[PDB]
Amino acid sequence: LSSAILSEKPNVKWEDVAGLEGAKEALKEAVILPVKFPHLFKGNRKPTSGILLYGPPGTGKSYLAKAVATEANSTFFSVSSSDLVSKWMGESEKLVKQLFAMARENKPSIIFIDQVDALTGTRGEGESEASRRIKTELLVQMNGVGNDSQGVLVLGATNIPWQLDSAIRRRFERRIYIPLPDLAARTTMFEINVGDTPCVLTKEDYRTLGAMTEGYSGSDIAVVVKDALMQPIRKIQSATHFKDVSTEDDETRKLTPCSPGDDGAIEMSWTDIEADELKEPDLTIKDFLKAIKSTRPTVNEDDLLKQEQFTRDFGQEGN
Amino acid sequence: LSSAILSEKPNVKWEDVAGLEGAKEALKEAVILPVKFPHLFKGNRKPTSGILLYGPPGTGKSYLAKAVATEANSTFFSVSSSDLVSKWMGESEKLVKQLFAMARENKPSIIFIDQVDALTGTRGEGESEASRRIKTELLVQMNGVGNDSQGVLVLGATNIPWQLDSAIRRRFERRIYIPLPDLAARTTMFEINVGDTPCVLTKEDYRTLGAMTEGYSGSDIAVVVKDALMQPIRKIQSATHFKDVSTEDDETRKLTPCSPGDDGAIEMSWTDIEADELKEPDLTIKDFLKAIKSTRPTVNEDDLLKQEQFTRDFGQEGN
Amino acid sequence: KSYTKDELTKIMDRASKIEQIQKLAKYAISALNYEDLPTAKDELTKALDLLNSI
Amino acid sequence: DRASKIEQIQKLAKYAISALNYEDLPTAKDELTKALDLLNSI
Amino acid sequence: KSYTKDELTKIMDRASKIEQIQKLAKYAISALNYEDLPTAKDELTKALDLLNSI
Ligand SMILES: Nc1ncnc2c1ncn2[C@@H]1O[C@H](COP(=O)(O)OP(=O)(O)OP(=O)(O)O)[C@@H](O)[C@H]1O
Ligand SMILES: Nc1ncnc2c1ncn2[C@@H]1O[C@H](COP(=O)(O)OP(=O)(O)OP(=O)(O)O)[C@@H](O)[C@H]1O
Repeated sequence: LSSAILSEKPNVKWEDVAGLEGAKEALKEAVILPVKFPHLFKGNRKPTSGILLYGPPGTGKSYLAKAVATEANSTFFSVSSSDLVSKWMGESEKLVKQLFAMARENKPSIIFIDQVDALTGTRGEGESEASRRIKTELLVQMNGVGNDSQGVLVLGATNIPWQLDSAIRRRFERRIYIPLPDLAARTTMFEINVGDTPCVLTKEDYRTLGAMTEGYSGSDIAVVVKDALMQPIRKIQSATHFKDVSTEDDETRKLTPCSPGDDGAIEMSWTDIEADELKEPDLTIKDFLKAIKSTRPTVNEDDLLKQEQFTRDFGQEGN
Repeated sequence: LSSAILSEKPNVKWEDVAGLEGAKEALKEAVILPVKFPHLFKGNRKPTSGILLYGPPGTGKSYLAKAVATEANSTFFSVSSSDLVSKWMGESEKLVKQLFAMARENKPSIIFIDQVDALTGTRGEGESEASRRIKTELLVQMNGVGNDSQGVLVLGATNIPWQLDSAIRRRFERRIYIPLPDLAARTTMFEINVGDTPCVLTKEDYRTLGAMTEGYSGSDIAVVVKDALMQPIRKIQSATHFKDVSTEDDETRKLTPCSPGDDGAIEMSWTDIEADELKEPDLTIKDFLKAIKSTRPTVNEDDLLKQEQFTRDFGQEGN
Repeated sequence: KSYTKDELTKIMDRASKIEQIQKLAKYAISALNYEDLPTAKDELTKALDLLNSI
Repeated sequence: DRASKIEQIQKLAKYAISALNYEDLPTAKDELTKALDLLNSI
Repeated sequence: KSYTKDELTKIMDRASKIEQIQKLAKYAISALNYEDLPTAKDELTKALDLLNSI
């Protein structure tokens, strides 16, 4: 009857999300601040009920959801639009109603529905019967409790905002556009993805990279970082010749792979060397250059045209 | 064998609905006049009952349903067509008959069906056979409601009248278009939304922002209002310098956030100030200007065209 | 109140510019929080230029 | 030399933002100018 | 360090050339696994000539 959704989450902080402090503010003000100081919302000023997160894929909308979930410390429920549909063709709404009930039970709750456009639009079959009735029930629930007394926040997600049912559109509050990250944001992402590896020269290199990286997503950035991080492994795998690093302060010998001409260049296999006594090469900028070369831009320009259309029409929007 | 389907006491007065006085009048004639003076409907003036509210979303159709429910003091039953579609694999429609029975037992009574278009058409996978008989049941109940003496009122609500099954339309009586609010209705709604909040100068502003919102819905207004309300709160969130407002005649010194150039400007965080001794900034027109800025035009004109079409084709004639 | 449509639209325009400057300032702050000096310098400079134009 | 100066810069920026929030342009100008000069001095 | 900018692209170019050389070497190795001396030696020749141009 229940169909269990988990609310205990990892530790993704506000600072792990680069950019749009105004959206962060909106999240804090819609969630944390209300809980903090409830007396702020006496009389005619009332908390947000709906927020749509939209834009290209890979931009940490899910990441943001995890971050809010970390920071809010209240019942955070999150669900796929596909999830909890039906079994015997027409038994669908019981679980929906029960779910909205469950949101009511533990105020202040947060519902995250991924890919809200999957339960949207009009033509037939599902939008004649099943997806019709389900969409309808959704609509009745969402404003049902929303206006007047509320303890739920609904967060939607969509990559295709332009296919969002007009009715649903008008039922839903606050649109937030997620633009591709700018110089600063990308730089910050690089700094996040520094890890333990020695960061060759300063942050100026990250600034350079951030500038060099144009139009890419969080996901893209992460992948390029991973790619660069495999390069020392690759190098190790390639070498026969290694050389000792270990100065007299160290306990035992410590070996890094090197060119055949090197002073103390011994030529056994990496497999023969123990994990501690192996010294991975540090990460230089050339590995990141290679990483960049390998992974071409992931983003077609033609999606941004529709995204920008939506932006001009609705955009940073209340609705 | 009861199975209770939502009934409750909303608290929305006539006066809380701004505009649409012609429809309001029609509805007072649709509900209250019949109940007050039934003997007026002997002869060829007839107790009209089935009434459709149709138009774009966000225009207080649900809000109006709450208002007449508050105002008419007649038993208001409120239901989605999704609700109680079936258990089996066999038996439906009994619940329908029971609903009709209970409404006949609770005269004067009102059934409100939101999104009546959810029941329509001739598709398969259930609608050809299973929900056909549900449809039929409905049609026979609404046939019998006009038979003998009526105390039941049917209110339809739809955004998509062109997707409403014709057979219903042929059985169905009065149709009323709910347009987007005009200058006056917008203006009044603003004033309604202010209430206790410090009202700034005159009606000139209310009329201006009335004029400057063109084509927006009640909902569209409300979000903008809430944004403006949150603006002074934003002004408190960003705070170093505060300053005392209230003189020694009052209970205590009362502090509001100010610019560093202010005289008597004491610097701390908003968190450092106690709730009573905090003086929220007033509401200026700039807050509303920014609330406008956060709401880009919300209108899909195709919908308007379609509503005009429907209005011209169905509603003029009885059908 | 001294042209409630035209002058007020100009006022709104100016407020939008001011808002943009505020956003720039915020960006700069975030950059400094990550010790990203040149970017902060850029953002501050761009804000100040618009201030000087206003 | 480099930590408290950054903090001061941040504070000045905050001040400037507050000033702008209350349409106090000259204060904003002066605070941003102080922030910038201080940044140049680091 | 003063830190260059326009030389990064040239560094990338040199890396591309080195990558090409490495590819040539790999192909040569592949061709030597089945004792195709002519293929391997043409590829090595190519690698060596371009490295001499580097
Ligand atoms: N600070 C960050 N900002 C943005 N994205 C990040 C950040 N840190 C990690 N990521 C990336 O976010 C991805 C998680 O999915 P993500 O939230 O980007 O999808 P989405 O934005 O919900 O859109 P879609 O679901 O359509 O892809 C991971 O691939 C991860 O590398
Ligand atoms: N006087 C008013 N007129 C119109 N809308 C209002 C009014 N007062 C408040 N509202 C807003 O209208 C919403 C109430 O739902 P509404 O009746 O507009 O939906 P609807 O028009 O029935 O749309 P749908 O048919 O898609 O459910 C609330 O969000 C509320 O803030």
